[PDB]
Amino acid sequence: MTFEMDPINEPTLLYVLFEVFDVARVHQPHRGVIEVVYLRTPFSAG
Amino acid sequence: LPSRPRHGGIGSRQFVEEFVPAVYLNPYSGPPDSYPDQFIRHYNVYSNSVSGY
Amino acid sequence: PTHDVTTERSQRLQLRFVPVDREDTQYSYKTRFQLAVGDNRVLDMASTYFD
Amino acid sequence: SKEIPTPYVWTFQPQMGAAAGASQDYSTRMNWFSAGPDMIHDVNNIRDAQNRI
Amino acid sequence: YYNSGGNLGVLAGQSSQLNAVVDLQDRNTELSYQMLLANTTDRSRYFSMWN
Amino acid sequence: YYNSGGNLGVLAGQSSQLNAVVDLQDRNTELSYQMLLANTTDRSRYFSMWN
Amino acid sequence: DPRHALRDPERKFLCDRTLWRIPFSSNFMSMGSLTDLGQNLLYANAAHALD
Amino acid sequence: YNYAALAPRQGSRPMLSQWSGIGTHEMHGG
Amino acid sequence: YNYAALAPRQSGIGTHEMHG
Amino acid sequence: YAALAPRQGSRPMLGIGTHEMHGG
Amino acid sequence: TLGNDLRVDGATVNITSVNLYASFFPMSHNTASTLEAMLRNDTNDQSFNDYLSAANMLYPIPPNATQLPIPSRNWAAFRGWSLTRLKQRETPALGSPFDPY
Amino acid sequence: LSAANMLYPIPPNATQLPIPSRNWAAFRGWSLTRLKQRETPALGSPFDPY
Repeated sequence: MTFEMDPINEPTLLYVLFEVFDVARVHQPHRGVIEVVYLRTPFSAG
Repeated sequence: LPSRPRHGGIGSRQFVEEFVPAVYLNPYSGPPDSYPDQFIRHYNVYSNSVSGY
Repeated sequence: PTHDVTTERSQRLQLRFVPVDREDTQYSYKTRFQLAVGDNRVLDMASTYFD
Repeated sequence: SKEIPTPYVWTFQPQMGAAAGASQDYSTRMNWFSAGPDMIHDVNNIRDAQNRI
Repeated sequence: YYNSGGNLGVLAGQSSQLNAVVDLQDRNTELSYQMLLANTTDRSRYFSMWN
Repeated sequence: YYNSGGNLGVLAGQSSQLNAVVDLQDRNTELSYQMLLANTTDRSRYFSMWN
Repeated sequence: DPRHALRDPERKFLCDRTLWRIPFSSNFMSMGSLTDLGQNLLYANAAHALD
Repeated sequence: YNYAALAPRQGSRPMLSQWSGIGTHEMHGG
Repeated sequence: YNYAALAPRQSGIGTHEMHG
Repeated sequence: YAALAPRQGSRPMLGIGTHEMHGG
Repeated sequence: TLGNDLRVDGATVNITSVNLYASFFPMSHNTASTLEAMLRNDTNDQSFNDYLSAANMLYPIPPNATQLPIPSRNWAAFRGWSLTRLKQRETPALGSPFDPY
Repeated sequence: LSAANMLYPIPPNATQLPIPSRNWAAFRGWSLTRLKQRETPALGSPFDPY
């Protein structure tokens, strides 16, 4: 991506957020054990 | 022989023989009274309800 | 053995892979590589140490 | 999944000689988020075979 | 401390000490909550239970 | 970073997008490698590459 | 000494790199990866609460 | 039971909600 | 292919290392 | 008695006398 | 209102106590146990999605001109971009517990 | 070392009691040792401020 913008003297930083599917699934099988699964499909996490 | 044939609880051997893991195909579908109870740890069959503290 | 053991087709033993990109917070240094496993050769990951 | 569910492994209470509730087998389960459909089919077939057994 | 480094909160149960909270430093939960409030509630009305 | 949640390795196919490495904070691969070396090799000899 | 001063012996041991091991085997011995228990019905088909 | 014992009874018929009302989807980056 | 690669002329497979 | 032996897997895995006597 | 730093101005904050409060809906014990049993099943797991579901990347900008980001990957189930410009002085470094600068 | 590493904190006296119910299939045994809290770092977080 090539960004062209009006110049300003102060040092700035671009804020690009790539829209993804950040979803979590929570499973509670037996009285105090909690297992949670995470999934970020475009930008994988693990 | 004992006078009466020891009616009561179940030993470990018979428990593992008989209470095999259950496969619940369609889970919790239907009226509340049709649910499989005794899956809840604290639940008595007599006077069906959950025993609290 | 004198056949079907080595290639003699001009392929390298060691390979230096430079990261495609790197990001470094002041707690962690993350490097991303893409290693291309030839077309016919195979390697075991007991090699491929980070330098 | 309703078609192929995880079995409800029972819990033994060795004072009353009876089962104390049941919960899904959340201990013997295999992760497959790292596997594509080729191995997903194998894992599903294994779970179905385990349910049949 | 949201999406921070060493300062990570945990909701792990006593069973296996396995934390149910993961942060990636690439996620902005503060901005997500701000957007969620701005989209669900009329944020032009001030509330005092939270700022 | 072996068993951390935030910073971790993502070795996988370039187009696969599904990671082939999972770490769940209960595995101790550092102690695993330590014991593996201690059992497979004699540890009274110093090997300069990997300390 | 001929002019000694009694006695009061006290013994102790000192393990410096050892993990105490209690294998889940009926006779405490290692006859394979899977043990005598673990693959038993009582410990594989029924849930147990360890304390 | 019918789960109608858990809902307010507007006369006789329960004030049940929609069958598909369960579930939500609210997600946009902007 | 010809019965795999030749061996240097004049359990094989698998590992079971565990315990810790 | 092959079932008594520890099993390498599907097939169980399998030196019955001693010879140790010497004056030096 | 002013962009002054409060560390130099000497503000500081002292915390006396932190307490956690929770509200429990007083629903009948039988119904609550039934709901707990139903929700403990693997087919009734709860699902949540971050509202700003995105990977936030901040690329520094020298005070002129243009810039060019990002290497390779699989872009499956991508949902879009949202660009914006931020001043570096205002933006902190959330990757650390403390930002000395 | 194939195992699930659990670290249970110990106040500087006495005893302790771990672990809830589970299935325990294909279990292999227990290995136990004592470590000092000052020396054991935090596992999940990428950093340990403490």
